[PDB]
Amino acid sequence: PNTRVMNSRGIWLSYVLAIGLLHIVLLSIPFVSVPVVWTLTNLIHNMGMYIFLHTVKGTPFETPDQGKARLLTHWEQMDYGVQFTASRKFLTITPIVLYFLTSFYTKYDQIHFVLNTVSLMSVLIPKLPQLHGVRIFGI
Amino acid sequence: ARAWKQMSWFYYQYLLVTALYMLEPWERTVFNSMLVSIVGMALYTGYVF
Amino acid sequence: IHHVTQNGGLYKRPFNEAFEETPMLVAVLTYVGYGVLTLFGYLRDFLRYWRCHHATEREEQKDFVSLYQDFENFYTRNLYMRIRDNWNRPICSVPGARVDIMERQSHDYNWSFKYTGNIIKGVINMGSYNYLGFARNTGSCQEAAAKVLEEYGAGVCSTRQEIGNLDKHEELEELVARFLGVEAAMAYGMGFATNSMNIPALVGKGCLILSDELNHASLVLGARLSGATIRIFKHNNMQSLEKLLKDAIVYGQPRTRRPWKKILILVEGIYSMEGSIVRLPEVIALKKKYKAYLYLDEAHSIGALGPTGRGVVEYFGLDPEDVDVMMGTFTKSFGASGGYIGGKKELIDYLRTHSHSAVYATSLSPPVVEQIITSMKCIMGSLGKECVQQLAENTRYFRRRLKEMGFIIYGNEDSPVVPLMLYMPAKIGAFGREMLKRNIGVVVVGFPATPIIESRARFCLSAAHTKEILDTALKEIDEVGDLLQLKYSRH
Amino acid sequence: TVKEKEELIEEWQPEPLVPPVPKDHPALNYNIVSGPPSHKTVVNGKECINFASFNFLGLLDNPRVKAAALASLKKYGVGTCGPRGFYGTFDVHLDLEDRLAKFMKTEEAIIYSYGFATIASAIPAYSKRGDIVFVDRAACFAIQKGLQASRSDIKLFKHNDMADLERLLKEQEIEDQKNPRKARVTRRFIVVEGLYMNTGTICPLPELVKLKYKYKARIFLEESLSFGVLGEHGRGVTEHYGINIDDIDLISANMENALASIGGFCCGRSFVIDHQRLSGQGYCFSASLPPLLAAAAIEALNIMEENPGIFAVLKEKCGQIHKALQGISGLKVVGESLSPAFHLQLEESTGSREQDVRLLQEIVDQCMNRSIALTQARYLEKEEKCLPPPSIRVVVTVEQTEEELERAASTIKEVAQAVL
Amino acid sequence: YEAPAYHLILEGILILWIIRLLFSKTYK
Ligand SMILES: *Cc1c(COP(=O)(O)O)cnc(C)c1O
Repeated sequence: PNTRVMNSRGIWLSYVLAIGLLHIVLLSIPFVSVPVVWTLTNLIHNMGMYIFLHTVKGTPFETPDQGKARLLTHWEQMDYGVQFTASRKFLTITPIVLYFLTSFYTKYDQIHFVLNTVSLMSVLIPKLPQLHGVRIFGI
Repeated sequence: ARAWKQMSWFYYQYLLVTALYMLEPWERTVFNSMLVSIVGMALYTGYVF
Repeated sequence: IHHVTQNGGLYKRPFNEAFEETPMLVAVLTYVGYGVLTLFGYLRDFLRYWRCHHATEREEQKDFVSLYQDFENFYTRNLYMRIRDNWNRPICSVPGARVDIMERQSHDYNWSFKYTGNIIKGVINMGSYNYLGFARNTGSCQEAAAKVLEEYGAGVCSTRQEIGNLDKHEELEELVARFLGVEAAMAYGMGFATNSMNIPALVGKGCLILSDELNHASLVLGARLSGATIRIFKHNNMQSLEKLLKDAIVYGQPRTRRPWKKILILVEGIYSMEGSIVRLPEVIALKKKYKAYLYLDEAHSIGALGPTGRGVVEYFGLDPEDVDVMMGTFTKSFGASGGYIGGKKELIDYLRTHSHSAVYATSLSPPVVEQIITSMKCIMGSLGKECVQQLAENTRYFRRRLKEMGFIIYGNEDSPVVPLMLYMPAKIGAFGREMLKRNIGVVVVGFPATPIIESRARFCLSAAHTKEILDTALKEIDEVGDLLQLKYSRH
Repeated sequence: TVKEKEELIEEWQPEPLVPPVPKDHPALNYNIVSGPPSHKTVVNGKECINFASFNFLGLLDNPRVKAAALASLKKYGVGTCGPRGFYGTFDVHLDLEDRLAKFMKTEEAIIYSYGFATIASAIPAYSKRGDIVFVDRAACFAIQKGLQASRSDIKLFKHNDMADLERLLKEQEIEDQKNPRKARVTRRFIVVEGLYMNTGTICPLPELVKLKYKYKARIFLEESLSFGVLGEHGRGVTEHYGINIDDIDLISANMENALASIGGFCCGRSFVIDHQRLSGQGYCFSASLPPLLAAAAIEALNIMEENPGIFAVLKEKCGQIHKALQGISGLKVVGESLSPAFHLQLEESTGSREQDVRLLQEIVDQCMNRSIALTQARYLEKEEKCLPPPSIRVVVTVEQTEEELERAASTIKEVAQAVL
Repeated sequence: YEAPAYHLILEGILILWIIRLLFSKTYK
C-alpha cells in the first residue's frame, strides 16, 4: 500500500530483471552502437526512478487515513518515514552499480560523461535525508 | 487434432500469466505486436551478430 | 496439557497452523501482471483528453474545485472495473447452502450492467457467513420471528434511553449473558456500529491502543475516533506484541514522558482474511504480566469454534471472566443482524449511559430480536448443537482435501474460513468467472484489501453443507485448479 | 538503560477501564415498554398515549406494512449473511433503491444498514484532511462524528443564522487571495441539517442555495427529521421551499423516523453516490439491511405516494399542539409551528444542570400517572461539543385523534405550574 | 584505458559514498 511495496517478497529480483528487460531490448536496435546502448539504458532507468518516486505524490488507491499521504511523494513514505531501512538503501546502491558498468563501457568519454553523470546526480540529490520536505520552485 | 486444441491452451495460459486476460481485446493486439516485433528485431541483430 | 511455550501460554490442544511461503517463480510473474495493468492504466487515462462513459460532473452551474482526486481513483477504474463482474452478484433466494443468483452481463465492458431474464438456479455458494446454518425460510426456528412481526411492528421508532425500550430487549440481554458466561451484556443495532461507537467510550485522551496489523474497519475506525496513540504489532507475533508492550511501559508519550493512562489490546477471534485463530493463551498470560486490558472480538468466533460453540474462549478451555470485553456479532453465525458487548456488570452500566448509541441511535428491530433468541435456544437446547459437531467435520474434511491436491491454504487447521491462494491479478477475474460457469460461487479478494502478492480467494464453510454437496465442490476445484494451474504448494 | 531499571518501572498502575459512574445517582430509569410502542402503549405498567415515538405517519401499526414485511420474511429469511458486496444484495435491495430515487426525483439512492452510520460514514468519503467544512453548531450527533472521522478543519457558524456564515466564507476569500495554489485544491463544503432535532427549527435554504455559488462550496443536507412530512408529497425541506433537488449535492436521511424501518439512505446525483460504494466505510464492511426491513420501507413508500393527504393533516395538527401551548409560566416553547418534534425546555434556568435536569424530570414523571407519556431528551455531556439546555420533547403523530390531543395540552399546563 | 582525468576522481567519491551509506542504520 505504497508504504510497503519495496519490502515485499521478490520485488528486488523483479527490479534487477526489469533493467535487463530494458537493456536487452535497447541492445537489440539496428541503427545504434554499444556506447549509446549503455548511455541510453542509464537515462531511461534514472528517468523512471525520478518520475515514479520523486514526482508522483499520493496513492493510486484510496487510503483510509483520510489522505495523509496526499502531499508526500512515493520516496518520502517508504516504510513509514524511517530512512536507512533494508530496502530504501538498495534503491540508492542500484543507480551507483549501474553507473560503474556504464563507466567501464563507453570508455570514459567527454560528452557521455556529461549526459550519464548529471542523470545520475538527478536521482541521488532527492535521496538524501536532509532534503525531505523541500520542493524547489515546483510541485 | 488434439495437438492443436492443447496448443490453444498454452495461449490461454499466456493470457492469465502477465495479465492479458481482462485487457479489453482492442488493447491485446497492441501488446501482442510489441512482444513479436521486438523478438523479430532480436532475430535481425541475432542473425548478424 | 500441550505447550507452556515461553510466555506462560498454556495450550490444552495442539495448535498446528501453517502459512506457506510464496514461491520465487510465481512472485516474479505477478509484478508483470500488475506492470501491464498500470502501463495500460496510464495509456488509457491519457486517451481521455478528448471527447465506457464517465460520470460527468455537472456543468450547468458548477466547475468549482473538482470533487475527487483523480489519481486516487486509479485502481477503481483500471484494476477493479476490469473484473468487477464478480463480488456484486444479486441473489434472489435465501442465502443458505444453495442460492438462486440472478444472471447479468455487460455490453459496456463492466462500466454498466443489465439483468437479462435469468435466475441461475441451485448454486452452492461458499462465500456467505452461514456457519451454523440458521438462515432458512422453513422450520420452527424462524416461525417464532413471524409471531413477533405480526404484533410489535417492523421497527422501534425511538432510542434506548427514550421511550423505545421493549421487553424483548431486556429479554435478549439476559440471554446473551448466560450464553457467553459473563455477568451482563448489551445488544446493539449493527455490528460495525458496536466497535465504532464504544471504543471511544472506553479509552480517552492519554491512552494507548495496541492493535493488530489486520483487524477490520470496525476496530480501526473505533480507534481513530478516540484520540489515542495507535501502535501496530505484527499478525500473531507474540514476540512483537511483548516488545511493544514492554517499550510502552518503560517509556511514555512521544512528546512528554508521563506514564500511559491505560492500555488495551484489540485482537479478534478468527481473522476473516487469511483465516487464523489468534494465539489467545499467549495473550491472557501476557496481559497479566504487564497489567494491560484485552478487547476480544468474537465476530467469526461465536457459534463456530469449540464444541457447544460459545466462541474461541471455550475453544482453548479458558474462562470468560479473564477477558475484559467480548464484542461479537449476530450476522455471521445466528442468521440475524446486530451485535453485542459483554463483560463485568460494572462495565455494562457504564456503557448503558455513556455509549454513543444508547442515546442517539435506534435499537434493534423487534422481529430480529426473536431470531437471535430462538437461535440461541437451539444451541443450548431442531438442527441445533449437532451442527457444531458437523461444522467440526467439514472443517477437517475440506481442509486436508484441498491441501493434498496441491493447493496452498493459509490459516489454522480448525477455522471455518478456508483462504485459497490466487496470486496473479488476472487469475482473480478468471477464477471468479470460471467457478460460476461450474455451478459454484466464491468470494475473491483483490489487491488493495490484501498485500501485493497475496490476492487470495475465500471459502466460508457451513453446517448446511452436507457430504454430497461438499464433495461436488471439491470436484470443481480439481478442474479449475488444474485449468488455471493454481497448484503453487510443494506438498 | 540499565536492565535492572526496566524491572523497577514494572510496578506501574493503570487507571481502571470504567470510572465509578454515578454523579449523585443517575441510573436514568430505562423505561421498559410492554408490547409494541404503539399509540396506546403501556410504559412501566401504566397505560398511556405516547409523545416520543417518531412514527409521525403512523406506519408502524399499519396492517399493510406488517403484511408486506411478513410476505418477504417467508421467502428471504430474517438476516442477510454477509456484506453487500460479498453475496448480500437481494432483489429488494435493488427495488428499494429504485423507489427512493424516484420518490426524491434524483438519479441514485444508496442504502446503509443503520440510521446513525448513514452520515457518519458519508461525510468522511469526501472531505479528507485538507477540506474546510462549515457546520451549523447545533447539528445532530450523527453529523458530529463524520466531522471527527474526516480530519478536516471544521468552522462552526451560529444556529439558523446567516451573516455569520458569510463571515466565515469571507475568511476564505482572504485566504484565496493569500495563497492561490493552496486554495485551488481545498474543495470546501457546507453541512447543514434541514430540520433540527436539537432545536426544532428550519434552516433557510434559499439564502443558502444562492450563497453556495458565490462562494463555491457544496451543500450536504441531512434531513433526518425533515424527511417524511414537510411538503405536499413528503420530500422534505427541498419541496417546502420550492427549489430544485439538483441544487443540493447530497440529501441524507434515515428510514427510522416516519417510516418505521431501520437504516438510512443518501440520495443524489450519480456523480456523487457511486463513490460511497468503494469508500463508504460502513457500507462495505457491515452486513446489509435485512430484507424484512426493506419490504416494510417499500410499503411505507407506497402509502406515502398513494395517499399524499396524510402530510396535510400532520401540518395543521402541529398548528393545534403548538398554538394551544404557548403563554404559560415556567417553560418556553422553542420549536417551530411547522416541525412535528418540539422541545419544551424551561425558562428561568437554575444553576447546576444536574439539578435542572432533575427538576424537569418531575414534570414528565408526575404526568405519566395521568396516561400522558413524554420523554426527557437525553444527551452526552462531555462529548457533544455544543450542547443544548435540558428540554423535553412533545412529538405528535397523525394517529392522535384531537380530542385526546387537547387533553395533553391541558394536563401539561396543569403539572408545569404545580412543580415549578 | 585505465585513465581519464576528472572521472575516476568522481567515481572514487561514490565508491566511498556507498560504504558510508551501507553503515547508517538509523533515523526518526
Ligand atoms: C463481520 C464483521 C463485522 C460486520 O458487522 P455486522 O454489522 O455484524 O455485519 C464487524 N466487525 C468484524 C470484525 C467483522 O468480522
